[PDB]
Amino acid sequence: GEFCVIPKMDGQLVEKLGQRLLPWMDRLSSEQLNPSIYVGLRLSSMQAGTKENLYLHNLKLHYQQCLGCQTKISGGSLALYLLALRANCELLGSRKGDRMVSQLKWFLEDEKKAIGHHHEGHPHTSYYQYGLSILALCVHRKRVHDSVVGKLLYAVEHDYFTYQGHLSVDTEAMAGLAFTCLERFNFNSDLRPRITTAIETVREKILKAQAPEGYFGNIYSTPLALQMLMTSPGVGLGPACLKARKSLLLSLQDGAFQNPMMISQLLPVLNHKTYLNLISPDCQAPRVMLVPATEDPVHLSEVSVTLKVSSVLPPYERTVSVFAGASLEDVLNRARDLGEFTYGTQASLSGPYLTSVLGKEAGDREYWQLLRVPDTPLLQGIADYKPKNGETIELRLVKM
Ligand code: B12
Ligand SMILES: [Cl-]
Ligand SMILES: [Cl-]
Ligand SMILES: [Cl-]
Ligand SMILES: [Cl-]
Ligand code: NA
Repeated sequence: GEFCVIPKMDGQLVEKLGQRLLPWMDRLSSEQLNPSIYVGLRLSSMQAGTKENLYLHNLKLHYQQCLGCQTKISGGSLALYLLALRANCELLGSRKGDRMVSQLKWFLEDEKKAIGHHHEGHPHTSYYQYGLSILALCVHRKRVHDSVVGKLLYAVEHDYFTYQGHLSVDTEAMAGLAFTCLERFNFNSDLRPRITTAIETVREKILKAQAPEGYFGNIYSTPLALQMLMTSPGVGLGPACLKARKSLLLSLQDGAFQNPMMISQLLPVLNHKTYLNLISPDCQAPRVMLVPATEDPVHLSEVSVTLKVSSVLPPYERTVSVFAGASLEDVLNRARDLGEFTYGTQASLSGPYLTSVLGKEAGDREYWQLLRVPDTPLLQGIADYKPKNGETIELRLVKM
């Protein structure tokens, strides 16, 4: 009863999850490649055959060219690439110095300097990318200076991620995964007392974030939370993870996990694997070939949705009709079709990220928050959220 397991998952719901990723395997441009998709598939019970090798080949070309390149690569994006390499049993820099290892180490040094000596500053990216980058170096058997690790320990020790925009456990779980890797290598040994305590702290916070329905924080934090719990057994994990199983099953029946990044975080845990398996991974794992799904019928049913923006002058409010199952992005496009509404996005590994509305671009340390009136942050982005009839969705420019 001490191991976190997810037994008896519906086989078809899982198959459909993998089928949703399969067509993304053909989206090979620098503008759409996502190393997390490759990782998630390799750690899953499913495979895409030779499409995987072509995906990895294109990942290598993209991340090597952007050391030609069109968009700059964040530290955490490089870290996910390092995870993809481990998923193919490849190791960087075991015999010579490696540019990518150095680039990622310097990203962390830059973020450490941004945080500052009194933890009075903030990362230029996020503590999520900070922890992800420590983890990715660690699975390649690369250590970082104690001073880098100390900043993440301090944030866990002082409940730092609560202030930040998101209030769930994704960042804490990622930090725990990083710490778990450090512990297994006995890296940063002077910090070992802090590291081992922080692992317990993170596990305890995850368990306390469990809702009666069974998810940890929210349904989309639940994959990384489950990874952290799956790294090691403990009292109560069996029952806690069985509750999470029920939450995941119901969410899948309700249409959750259509987003590729989210699918890629869920697939490993459904196969009882985590990013810690990338220290010593099976590259001969048993995995069933995916086949394309058949398209669902077209619909003429409609939903009425009100779009509201109070962060601009004059404010904006318009009720539009879109087809049922249309996305929030479709609602924005309909509003733009009908009048002077405008919006802008930028690409991310999670899909389109909203960056400007009605001519107002988010500044540094600002973002456009998506809310269901009154004041309930959405759990999905514009391309994936499917508004319900009679809802009002607000776009609000907030401070990070
Ligand atoms: C950091 C972060 C943020 C930061 C990003 C800014 C920063 N300083 O980096 C802030 C707080 C601003 C943020 C905002 C949002 N986020 Co957020 N975020 C994360 C987090 C913790 C890590 C992402 C990351 O760095 N990944 C690694 C890097 C390498 O990947 P990347 O794609 O290059 O990272 C970028 C994108 O993640 C993007 N971004 C962040 N969140 C989201 C969400 C969506 C749907 C999209 C398209 C983009 C996006 O910002 C990152 C930096 O540029 C994840 C947790 C997770 N489990 O993945 C949640 C997560 C991705 N976010 C989520 C959500 C829902 C949102 C919001 C829609 C919340 C809201 N209601 O407004 C908004 C985005 C709205 C918009 N403007 O498009 C969900 C998405 C779930 C899903 N079904 O896809 C996650 C999984 C958290 C959760 N468990 O609920 N987020
Ligand atoms: Cl089973
Ligand atoms: Cl309309
Ligand atoms: Cl209008
Ligand atoms: Cl705009
Ligand atoms: Na218009």
